Amino acid sequence: MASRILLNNGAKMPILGLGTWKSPPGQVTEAVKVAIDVGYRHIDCAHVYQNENEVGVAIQEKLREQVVKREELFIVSKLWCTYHEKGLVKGACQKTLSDLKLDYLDLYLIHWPTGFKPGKEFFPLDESGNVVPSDTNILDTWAAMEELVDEGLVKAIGISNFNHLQVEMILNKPGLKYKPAVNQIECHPYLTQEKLIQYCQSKGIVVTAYSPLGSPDRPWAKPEDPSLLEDPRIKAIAAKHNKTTAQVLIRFPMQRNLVVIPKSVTPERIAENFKVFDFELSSQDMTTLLSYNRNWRVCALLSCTSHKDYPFHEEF
Ligand SMILES: NC(=O)c1ccc[n+]([C@@H]2O[C@H](COP(=O)([O-])OP(=O)(O)OC[C@H]3O[C@@H](n4cnc5c(N)ncnc54)[C@H](OP(=O)(O)O)[C@@H]3O)[C@@H](O)[C@H]2O)c1
Ligand SMILES: O=C(O)COc1cc(Cl)ccc1C(=O)NCc1ccc(I)cc1
Repeated sequence: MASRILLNNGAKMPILGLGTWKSPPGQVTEAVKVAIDVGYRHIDCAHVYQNENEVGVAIQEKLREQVVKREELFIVSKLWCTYHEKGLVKGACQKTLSDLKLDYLDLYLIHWPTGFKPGKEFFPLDESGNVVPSDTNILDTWAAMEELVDEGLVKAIGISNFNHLQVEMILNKPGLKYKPAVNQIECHPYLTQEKLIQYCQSKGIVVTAYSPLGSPDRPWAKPEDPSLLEDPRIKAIAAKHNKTTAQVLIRFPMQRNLVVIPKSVTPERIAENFKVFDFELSSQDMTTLLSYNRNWRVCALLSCTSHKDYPFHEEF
């Protein structure tokens, strides 16, 4: 299987990338350096992760060392919810570029479909704990994203955590100039996303699977939640293939024509997670993994559920 997938902007995107949410700032520079040394060419970033400066130090050092050329890297970041306004989008993108020490992003995503009140706080709340919305809509935010392409700041634009109706809304936007290249969504054997993936793929939108290992380090994990990495059924498939459970969990979305972005700051795991291009899951393995769906989400947040554009009320 090829290492890159063709996007609807004509560029190629590496199907395996390194995730950086929760990567501590004192560890992420080495994580990214190691990743690039062992073959990663795609890094998934976001302003809200609060570590773009440190990710950027690694990228810049590897470019300066001539380990890789800029054209060989595929750097992704995301517009946070408090920057959905027309007059804030460019500055948000530019802050990310400055922190990452780049002159362009390969892909810039609307991080969530919901706009929040601008200000210092990433999750502005009212006194009862509800997020404070902005009156921005996804269509006007999309137009602002299109301007970034036309100004040379980003090569591609896309969306993240958009449900099927929201993807459709973008595709049906009056005067749409650029289709979204990517929809980045949670996807793993407990949340298999067959409906949304089929819709996006049918429209030429590439899907990126986040939390492919079930995000065991998510800060709201409870001791009782289901655990992909410990699931004996998945362990059995891994054992049959002489691979680790994580390697199976990474190969799974690859064979569905998805991009996948496992996170690690452990050098041995960063390397392990990349060694997924030399084995194949059978069709029966794939269907078996799909069968584990339980509609379980890592990524959801009660405080945001009443926002008009909160994505997880719809079935898909
Ligand atoms: N667009 C969005 O809204 C959104 C939401 C969530 C995530 N994402 C992106 O997707 C990335 C991945 O998702 P995620 O960070 O939620 O979780 P994940 O990649 O599913 O899991 C990361 C966890 O798995 C551990 N791990 C990694 N490789 C392992 C291996 N080979 N064996 C055992 N454990 C392993 C990591 O530990 P160590 O790091 O300690 O090694 C870490 O605790 C994020 O970092 C972010 O870039 C985007
Ligand atoms: O959004 C991500 O990429 C990962 O999740 C996070 C990352 C940070 Cl750095 C802070 C908070 C979250 C989080 O709470 N995510 C769940 C979440 C769900 C719906 C909405 I609208 C907003 C957030």
